[PDB]
Amino acid sequence: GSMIGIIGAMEEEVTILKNKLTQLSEISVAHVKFYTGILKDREVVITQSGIGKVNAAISTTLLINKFKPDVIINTGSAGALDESLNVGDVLISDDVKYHDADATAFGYEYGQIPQMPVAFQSSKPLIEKVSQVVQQQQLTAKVGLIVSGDSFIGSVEQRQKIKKAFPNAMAVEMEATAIAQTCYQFNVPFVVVRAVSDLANGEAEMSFEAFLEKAAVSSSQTVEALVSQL
Amino acid sequence: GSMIGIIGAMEEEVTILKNKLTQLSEISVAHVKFYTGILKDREVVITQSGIGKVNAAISTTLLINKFKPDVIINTGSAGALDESLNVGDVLISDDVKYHDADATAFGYEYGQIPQMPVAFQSSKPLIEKVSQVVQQQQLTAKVGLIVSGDSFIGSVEQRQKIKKAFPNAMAVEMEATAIAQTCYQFNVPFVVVRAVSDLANGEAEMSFEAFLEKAAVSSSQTVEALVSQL
Repeated sequence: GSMIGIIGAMEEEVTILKNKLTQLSEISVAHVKFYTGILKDREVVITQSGIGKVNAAISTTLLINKFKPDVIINTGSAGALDESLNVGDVLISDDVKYHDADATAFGYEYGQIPQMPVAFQSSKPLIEKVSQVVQQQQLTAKVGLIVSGDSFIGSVEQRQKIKKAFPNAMAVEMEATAIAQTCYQFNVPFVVVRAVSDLANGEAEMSFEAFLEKAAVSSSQTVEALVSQL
Repeated sequence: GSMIGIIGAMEEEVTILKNKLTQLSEISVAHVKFYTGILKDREVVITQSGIGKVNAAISTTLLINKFKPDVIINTGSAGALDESLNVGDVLISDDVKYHDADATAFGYEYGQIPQMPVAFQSSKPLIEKVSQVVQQQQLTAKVGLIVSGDSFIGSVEQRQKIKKAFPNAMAVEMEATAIAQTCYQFNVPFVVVRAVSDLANGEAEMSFEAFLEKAAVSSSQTVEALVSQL
């Protein structure tokens, strides 16, 4: 309803949404940049976090405590694990989990942090709303499991290891599961809305330089239209 | 000087120091527990974080913003990588870095987060003071590089891989480098004072059940004596 939080890692991933604001205004704390304004008639706070799990958890903790948002949306790029996906397609989270956490010496599941749940669940009412939006705009999309870690997956060897341990995973990136862990600790609803920049294989670095802009346009176009429904 | 922050992961690692406080008092926020009181004549705030990088970064962010500490000390247990160390010995950090971060597809160093330094440095004046303390108490100790990750190292295969990539590393655990990254972002001085529970090999899980208590006694005895010098 009344206050919407929006979070992305890199300048290329937040610049499109920041230029659409009327009456923009800017605030600095430690390394984090916050932009307050009006978008499609609702009040929002846009946040630039930095890369990886620790930078995303510091930015999320400050967002919640300073601005008191009703929901949090994560935007940006990612790598495809499902063979039916192409560059540009939209990615909507159902559940999220770590591919690089191992406390099995103590009997926990592969991917699980000691004393926490196996996976974190995105908000049902937000999933339902955004699937209807992607139809109206005519943009190809898919709902599924996203996995996170502190590495860039850029080889066939790395990719094959992840698909054998988690056969239902659809895509891979560096912040979503850290932002979801933080929202669980404070009880705030959350969803991921990203798009494909690369296929996470021996071509991943050359694909990412060519297609980072294209994935930010797809992703930002869907988030703009969803805010106008909330 | 006037306000000292103390942070440990598990109940076994904070219980000894909490029982030595006079006029104890307790406060709750999300999953985090804080205990305010007097220790050896100085005011302190004791923090129980939970396990791994995201839980340690949420607890550190709240500590700094709510309590305004002058310095932060990390206490608890860890696994030995150096062949000259035994169960019970004290571990003092010089620098700290990740063993599980890989963005080399973009030309960064092994262990480095994109856009951040290669390693984080502990406070010189705190290192000098604590080395003098460990002599007076007659407890065997060593100063060196500590490395962190979201896995428990409990096999010869895991251990050999870490020692080849980082040949000067002395020990391994799950929170110290996340707490150091947070203190760098806000400019607060920091040091690690832990002790050995296991040798990070095929016996690591059985050693940890036997010797967790012994490492918390060693570690807590050194932190009590350092606070009385500050």
